[PDB]
Amino acid sequence: RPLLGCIADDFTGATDLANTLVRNGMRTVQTIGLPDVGAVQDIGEADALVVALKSRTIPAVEAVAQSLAALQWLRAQGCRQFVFKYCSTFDSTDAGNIGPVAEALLAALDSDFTIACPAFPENGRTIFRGHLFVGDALLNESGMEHHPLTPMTDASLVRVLQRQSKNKVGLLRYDAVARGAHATAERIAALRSDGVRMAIADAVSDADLFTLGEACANLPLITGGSGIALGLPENFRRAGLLPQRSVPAIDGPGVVLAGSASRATNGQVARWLEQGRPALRIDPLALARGEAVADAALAFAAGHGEPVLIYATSSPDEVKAVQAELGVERAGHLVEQCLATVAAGLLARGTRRFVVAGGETSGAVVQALGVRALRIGAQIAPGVPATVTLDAKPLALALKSGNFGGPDFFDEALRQLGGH
Ligand SMILES: Nc1ncnc2c1ncn2[C@@H]1O[C@H](COP(=O)(O)OP(=O)(O)O)[C@@H](O)[C@H]1O
Repeated sequence: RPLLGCIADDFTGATDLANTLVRNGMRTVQTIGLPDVGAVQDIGEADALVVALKSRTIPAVEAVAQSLAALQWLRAQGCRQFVFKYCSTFDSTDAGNIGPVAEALLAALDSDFTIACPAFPENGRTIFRGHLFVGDALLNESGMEHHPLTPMTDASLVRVLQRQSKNKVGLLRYDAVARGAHATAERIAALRSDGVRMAIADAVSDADLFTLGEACANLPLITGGSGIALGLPENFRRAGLLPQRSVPAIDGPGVVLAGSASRATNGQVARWLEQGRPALRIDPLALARGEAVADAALAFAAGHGEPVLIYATSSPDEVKAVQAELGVERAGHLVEQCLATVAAGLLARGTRRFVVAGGETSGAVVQALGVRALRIGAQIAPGVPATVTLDAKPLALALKSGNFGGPDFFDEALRQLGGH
């Protein structure tokens, strides 16, 4: 039976986590929400299950409800330990949802403690004295202070998490972690005795992540980004529970759908345009006026024999202007809906390869495509695997978290997903 059950707050994050688990020796299946029985095939044969939710920015009560339903489903499949997966940049607001979901999951597991560790050195995220760094910049000087939905203006994760948590948030500091697994486990026992119910965990290296994983072998719930999962397969191997343990190219029409406003995604769009590749920009203000923007994007894609880029990707100043006119949630949802409609339309027209930039964007698109589950293929860039659906004629998807990938990612992804 499956050993590890994971709940991810966005669809790109689900693939990121599953990639890390597969690469470290756990057969993993990603489900899009909860599958009907037995709509997903060789699922009781997985070592790990990753449930993808679109719950990062919905109301906290709904995020909790969806997360509790996923937890029960995972328990019923036989899972022994659980991971709550959120963004390595801690994407949230004072209203949630990292705090409300983690605390709800702890209560439902009857556990009095977990860690919260979004560190991801491979993608430049480290944590020191509870403060999150992106490269050598604090979170709030990294570009995340300009995220369209969850601007992060405070790098102190203890303070940030405490604001969205009812119970005591503490710190598992780098100097304990540096001393190895036994010392870390001892410090966790001390934090619990101190009344800490959730601790931000420092991690300045992949070595620290493996130390944390081993120290937390005995916790029902672990929370963080994909990095905190690095060492979990080794725990099960050591315990004698898991033995020591691809995907085909899919040819056909492709498309790139970009709803992230990140610097990385801006750079990826600019590169596409630099190379003279066909692209159409989505104006949120046209969507709000009810102009036929999705139809135009479909027509644009249909007239091209090569993949096109449909993008709303814009500068922070441009996003701010749109939001002042329409509202943050309304603008964000119009764009998501548009890209999702374009994806559904393209699916009907035979498109088989989809590269999607943005977490929420991927949630919208993949739900509109009707995907029930994904098989995890090879890593394209840190945090971003190629994936395929389980249909007789599969779809190939690359769901790129907004901050991930190099400048050339769109082309790299299209090529790894398959041929023309
Ligand atoms: N030009 C724009 N104006 C307003 N909102 C936008 C614009 N472009 C993108 N957005 C919205 O910003 C949000 C980006 O979130 P997401 O897709 O999760 O990206 P990321 O992975 O970078 O966090 C989406 O709701 C998207 O629709």
